[PDB]
Amino acid sequence: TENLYFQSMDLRVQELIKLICNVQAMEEMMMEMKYNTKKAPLGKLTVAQIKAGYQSLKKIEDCIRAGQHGRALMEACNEFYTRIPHDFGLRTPPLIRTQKELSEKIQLLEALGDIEIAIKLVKSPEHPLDQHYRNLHCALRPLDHESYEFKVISQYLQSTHAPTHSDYTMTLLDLFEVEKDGEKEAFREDLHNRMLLWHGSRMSNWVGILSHGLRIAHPEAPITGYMFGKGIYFADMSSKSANYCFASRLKNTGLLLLSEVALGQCNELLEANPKAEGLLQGKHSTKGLGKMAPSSAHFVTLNGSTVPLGPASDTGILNPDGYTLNYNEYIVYNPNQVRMRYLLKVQFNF
Ligand SMILES: C[C@]1(c2nc3cccc(C(N)=O)c3[nH]2)CCCN1
Repeated sequence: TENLYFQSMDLRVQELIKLICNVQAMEEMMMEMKYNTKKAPLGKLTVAQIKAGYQSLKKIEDCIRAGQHGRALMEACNEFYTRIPHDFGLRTPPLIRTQKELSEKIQLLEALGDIEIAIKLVKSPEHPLDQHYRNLHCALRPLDHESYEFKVISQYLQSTHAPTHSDYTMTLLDLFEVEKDGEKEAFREDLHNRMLLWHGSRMSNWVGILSHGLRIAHPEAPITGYMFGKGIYFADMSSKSANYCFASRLKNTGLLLLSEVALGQCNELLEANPKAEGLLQGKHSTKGLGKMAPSSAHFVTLNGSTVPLGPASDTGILNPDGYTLNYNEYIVYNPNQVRMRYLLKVQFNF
């Protein structure tokens, strides 16, 4: 009954904060991604250096697009590796020549960007954990495991776990309601087709996401890193987003975010187009159409947002040209179409 006297941060919030603010975990995560933390300590990384990294990736993009492989491309990849040091040990540093390889470097810089944010943020009479939490300017309130909200979100979590993501299952360890300063008032409440949708991210990135909100891509990032342009990406299948947690048997605790997304009218597309944003022409979002999705007969709503409970079934969508997405994804291009609402602490069972 100590809390009636002294009013502490709930233990579950303390443990969350300890988890996402762990700078050692960030160092290990970047070393796994082949970033050379010894040559370029994360503490000294600046926004300008990351920006310069993106500009080198753009030079690489120019080269890939022109089919170049000689001097221009070598010069570009060397420049990139000079600006964003990597550790390939004794192995030839690899060329960056495909969309997937470009995207991986982009995700490395996205992580570096959120790390730069976190290290600044975690720098009195106040306990370090109270200080970190305050500095997020984002309320996080644990929810009761016997609440209605917990039940619906566990159902959404399990029932939208996709059949082709069978290398793990997920256990919901804890649940927090998220109220980020400003989002309620900015949100596009007027738009129809408001859905509660998934976003996953690496564990290094949550200090940045909670303190700044979900953001569109850096303006200097190569556009070809982004399947449907520089928007904020969401899934209706929990495991499509959870894959982007990059959890593993070694590090099997990750987080998953649910947000209210004001989709309005969707421009529906069957295959990648990085210039998708320019195709909106008055519509409000992009939907990449998948072969399998939850169907409306099973939907429920939670506080005005449609919750697309599974199981997934065939959508009857095939592309007669080539590749079709396995599952849907949704893209909005203004943060005011996003209101963060829940954060799940997830145990991944490999
Ligand atoms: C490749 C990329 C990405 N695509 C997604 C599609 C559905 C969900 C997510 C998510 N993170 O939950 C996605 N993330 C592009 C933007 C950042 N990473």
